[PDB]
Amino acid sequence: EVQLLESGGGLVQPGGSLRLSCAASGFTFSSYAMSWVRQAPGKGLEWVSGISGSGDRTYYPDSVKGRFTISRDNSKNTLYLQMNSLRAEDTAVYYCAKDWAMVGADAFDIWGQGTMVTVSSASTKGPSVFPLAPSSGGTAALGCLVKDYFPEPVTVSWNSGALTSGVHTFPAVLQSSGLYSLSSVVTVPSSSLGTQTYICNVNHKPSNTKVDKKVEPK
Amino acid sequence: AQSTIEEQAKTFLDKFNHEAEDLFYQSSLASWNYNTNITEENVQNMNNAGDKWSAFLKEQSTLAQMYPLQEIQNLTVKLQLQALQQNGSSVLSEDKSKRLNTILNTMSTIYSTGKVCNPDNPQECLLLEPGLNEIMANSLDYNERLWAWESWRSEVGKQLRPLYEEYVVLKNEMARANHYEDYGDYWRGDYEVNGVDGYDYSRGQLIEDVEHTFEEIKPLYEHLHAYVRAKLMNAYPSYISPIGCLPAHLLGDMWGRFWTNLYSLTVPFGQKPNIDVTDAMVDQAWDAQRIFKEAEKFFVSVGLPNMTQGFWENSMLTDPGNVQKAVCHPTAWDLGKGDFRILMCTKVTMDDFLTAHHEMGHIQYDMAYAAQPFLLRNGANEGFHEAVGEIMSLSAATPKHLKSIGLLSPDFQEDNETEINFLLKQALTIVGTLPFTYMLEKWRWMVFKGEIPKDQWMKKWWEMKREIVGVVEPVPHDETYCDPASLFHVSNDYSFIRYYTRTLYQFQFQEALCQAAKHEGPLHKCDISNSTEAGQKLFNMLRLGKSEPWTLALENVVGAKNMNVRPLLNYFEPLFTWLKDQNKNSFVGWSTDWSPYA
Amino acid sequence: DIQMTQSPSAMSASVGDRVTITCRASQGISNYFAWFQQKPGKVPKRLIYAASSLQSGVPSRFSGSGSGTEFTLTISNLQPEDFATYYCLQHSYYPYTFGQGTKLEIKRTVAAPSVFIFPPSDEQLKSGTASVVCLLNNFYPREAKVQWKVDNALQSGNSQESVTEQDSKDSTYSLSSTLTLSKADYEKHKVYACEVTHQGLSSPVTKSFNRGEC
Ligand SMILES: *[C@@H]1O[C@H](CO[C@@H]2O[C@@H](C)[C@@H](O)[C@@H](O)[C@@H]2O)[C@@H](O[C@@H]2O[C@H](CO)[C@@H](O)[C@H](O)[C@H]2NC(C)=O)[C@H](O)[C@H]1NC(C)=O
Ligand SMILES: *[C@@H]1O[C@H](CO[C@@H]2O[C@@H](C)[C@@H](O)[C@@H](O)[C@@H]2O)[C@@H](O[C@@H]2O[C@H](CO)[C@@H](O)[C@H](O)[C@H]2NC(C)=O)[C@H](O)[C@H]1NC(C)=O
Ligand SMILES: *[C@@H]1O[C@H](CO)[C@@H](O[C@@H]2O[C@H](CO)[C@@H](O)[C@H](O)[C@H]2NC(C)=O)[C@H](O)[C@H]1NC(C)=O
Ligand SMILES: *[C@@H]1O[C@H](CO)[C@@H](O)[C@H](O)[C@H]1NC(C)=O
Ligand SMILES: *[C@@H]1O[C@H](CO)[C@@H](O)[C@H](O)[C@H]1NC(C)=O
Ligand SMILES: *[C@@H]1O[C@H](CO)[C@@H](O)[C@H](O)[C@H]1NC(C)=O
Repeated sequence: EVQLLESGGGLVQPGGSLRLSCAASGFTFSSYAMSWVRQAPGKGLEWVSGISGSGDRTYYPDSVKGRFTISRDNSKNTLYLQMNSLRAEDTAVYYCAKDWAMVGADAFDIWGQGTMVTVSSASTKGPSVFPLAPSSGGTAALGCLVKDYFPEPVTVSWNSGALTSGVHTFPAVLQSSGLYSLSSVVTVPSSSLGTQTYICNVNHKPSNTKVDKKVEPK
Repeated sequence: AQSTIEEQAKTFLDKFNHEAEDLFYQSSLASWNYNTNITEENVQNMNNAGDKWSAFLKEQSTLAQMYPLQEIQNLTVKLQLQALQQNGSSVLSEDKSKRLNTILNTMSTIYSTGKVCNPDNPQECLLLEPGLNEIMANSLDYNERLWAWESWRSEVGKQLRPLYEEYVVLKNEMARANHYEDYGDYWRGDYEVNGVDGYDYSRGQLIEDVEHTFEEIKPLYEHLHAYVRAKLMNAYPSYISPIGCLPAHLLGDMWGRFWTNLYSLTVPFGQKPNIDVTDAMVDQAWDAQRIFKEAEKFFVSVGLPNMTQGFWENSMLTDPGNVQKAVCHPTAWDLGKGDFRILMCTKVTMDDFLTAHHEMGHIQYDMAYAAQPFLLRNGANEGFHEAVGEIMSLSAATPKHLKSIGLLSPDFQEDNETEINFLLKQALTIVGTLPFTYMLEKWRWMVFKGEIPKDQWMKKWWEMKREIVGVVEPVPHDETYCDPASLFHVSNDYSFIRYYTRTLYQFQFQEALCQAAKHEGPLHKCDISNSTEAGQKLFNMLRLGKSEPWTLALENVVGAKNMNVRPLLNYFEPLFTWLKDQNKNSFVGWSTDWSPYA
Repeated sequence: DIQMTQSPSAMSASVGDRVTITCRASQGISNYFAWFQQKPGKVPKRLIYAASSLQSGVPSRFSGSGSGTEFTLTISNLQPEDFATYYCLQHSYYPYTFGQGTKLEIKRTVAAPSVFIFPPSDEQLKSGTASVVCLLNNFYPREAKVQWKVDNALQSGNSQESVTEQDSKDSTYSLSSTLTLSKADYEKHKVYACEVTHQGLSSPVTKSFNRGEC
């Protein structure tokens, strides 16, 4: 079976460099053209670059011409993408996909899982947990604000995961300062306020931040 | 950028070239081992390799047919794809294709084995070679020549007629099935250029040009014909009318393709000594080594490369003797992988000197386009190789070169009569063949086009003989005969117009290279030796192979997109004026109605 | 450069409806076409590869048609696991280009949002920032207009919103708008209000408060 795999994703400074690797296995690598396809966060897809079979002719699109360089070593069954002079607009997930062979019209059909390439001048910053207190129609809402953190991901749970009804964890947004800001809320019956315990659990693996904040009625 | 079809075709062509190089090298090596040492093991190995190569080629053709030509924008890949996609015979059904191969082999066999026996002595029987050729070349007896001519024709052509009828019908079916008008259109397709703006060339433009140029050639041939007619009247008194055509069996060979063997009977000034330098070569103890060394020195003197050490190490330049029998027909072998040899059983004669120059010109042509991809390693068209060899031999034959090399005495006086002798001997060969070639191909084209019904094939053949060539049959022939098929090229499915086109090309090239060499005197005395400019100008065309259109390649050297007759006429101008003076009191032309029978 | 204009951009349909997505090429692209499905957070999976050839392991309800310049993807009868985003891709001439994508959403009955307001915590004020959040809970359709009004002065450029994915149970949206200010600007003003207008409301609903009062 064919199981394309990718690696090389990390954090780099603007203007920095990075070399992506895509390891191919399960087929005669030397007889298939390979391609790179990216996905900007919440946008569509684009064709980053493309190579021919015997690693000769390499094609490029007007957007990333002259900055990126595709290459392959048919010995190690490895495909590479060398990217220099990165800019904030290059932030995307990158996939390596199989392409045409030599006769048929078959195309992209096996893709890897992707790797996340973030380009930002921020370094690492741990968040801050601000309580949202209730003062509303049979049910009441309450939540916790995770502010000023970088990078992804953060996992938010409520009461160790024992409370799931009415939970709504919003997608993060990137504020001007180059930091991420996310919000999580939960709705609960107004008869449970002083009775039930509501725990905001925040875990941020990249910054190793574990915070348990107690939300109480006022 | 480009499409996704192109890139796929590019990868396919890389794979095909790399797979095919080795198979072609093995097949060529096998055929060389056969042709220099005839044994059964070698012929079996040869046929095995040839069948393997043909199977590989058909497999790659059927595979390559799946790439749609219309989407290719790169001219080189387009040419290679077209060359590979040629269906050929495959568009025929199986049974008729087998029958076609059967009839081809039957015609070839019956031609190569036919014998005619002398009725006066029924135990003596002769085949065409060497008997009939020796008789038709040396006999001065009218009745004997007529007997040979009529026996050969009335024997072999009667057998050949129906086989040729079925050959015509099957070949026309095949050609029409492959989206052509007829087989003649297929043959003319070799000259077609389609896609380059300003250099295109249709298949009918060839007919137009050939007729337009024969029109300009006509007067010189008319005067030569009148002169030869007078000399033959002097040779066979009371047998030839002073106003009629020449009897077909008195022309010097079996068909009249060359009037070369009439030189002994038509020499203008037999009092002058002939420039035969054979005795000088023999007295200096020259051998084949020295001959080929001199040819190599000639080719290097104009800026072309040496021969490879492999050539000198692997070629067979002498007869291996009685123990080992070989084929002695001079051939230039392009084995591939940079291996080049020449097979020729050279004798110590001036003719073999000239043919060594010719064959080494062939080899230089082959060497010059070696860096091209496989399917592009070929002449621009079918006439270029012979034109190059022939211009080499022309340059080598000039008396200036013979004097400078030291085989002719420095005090050899060049009168105005040796030049007329040389020009007449050249004309008997070079211009005598053009009406024959043009008429033969015109007849073939008309037969394939269906303009001549089967019930008047020979009628139109001899009508065209009379009208164009000025030659009349000695005895009448009905529709049972098939005299055109009694020639090798007709019964063996070879095109013939290549010789006309090459005859014009060779003098175009000679004019270009002598103008480049700053020559001043009459053109026939031009020797391009020691002219690096001419060498470079010729190499610039040699290097193209079949990558670029032939029109551009011809323009690169001569500056013209089409064939031209004025170079030939300028070559023969002195002889032309001499004939015009010599024919002042002779009739020029011929009546088409007089016949040697009534 | 071949330019692909996909229509429509969005689309909602019920189970069983016949859905047709179009992808148009500005020039001819022969038979090199392909349609890809993408669920959220997953990898694109190929459905059709020669403008009309189904991929092995893909149910027969998916079908592709067209050629030349106009192409059409068609789903015979929708299914729960068919709610996703569909991309067309041409790979004939270099370079290659995708479509803008088409999101196929669930169709439900109109629902009005529950509005809540949360003032800034005092601790956050000690931290140096203040955020007032107005939440729109469980509404449909997605078209909604949120306006912030501070002391009857219309505010612009100091709020951000984000909307959830189609809810798995009721196919309803939830929106949050968070405005961030400095302590200085926070103490410069009194009334903070979030006014929501939605299809499910007959008249705009305004919820407001006055700074430092109960
Ligand atoms: C046409 O394409 C060739 C490349 O294709 C190669 O030759 C083909 C005939 C076929 O054999 C393919 O499979 C081969 O791969 C172009 O030639 C290349 O040009 C580039 C740019 O100068 C150069 O880097 C390469 O060396 C060339 N290729 C080789 C084999 O040397 C050629 O330019 C194309 N035609 C035109 C008009 O651009
Ligand atoms: C050359 O031949 C091909 C294919 O011919 C068929 O396959 C051969 C091996 C032999 O068996 C023939 O008798 C067969 O008929 C022609 O390609 C066909 O073109 C037509 C119209 O363009 C199309 O409808 C067919 O499907 C094609 N066949 C295939 C197999 O693709 C081609 O037109 C012929 N002429 C050329 C190339 O000039
Ligand atoms: C090309 O030029 C060379 C000049 O070196 C010619 O070689 C000389 O030819 C004369 C002719 O008799 C000899 O006497 C000299 O001894 C030669 N010199 C050398 C170094 O070989 C050469 O002959 C010219 N080419 C032709 C075809 O004549
Ligand atoms: C020719 O072939 C014969 C028979 O195999 C062999 O004995 C002989 O050596 C060959 N001659 C040459 C010159 O190879
Ligand atoms: C070509 O061969 C001649 C023959 O002697 C030799 O002198 C010369 O050096 C050779 N030139 C090259 C380039 O090999
Ligand atoms: C050669 O010259 C002689 C004397 O000058 C002249 O009589 C003769 O006609 C010339 N021959 C030719 C063929 O012109």
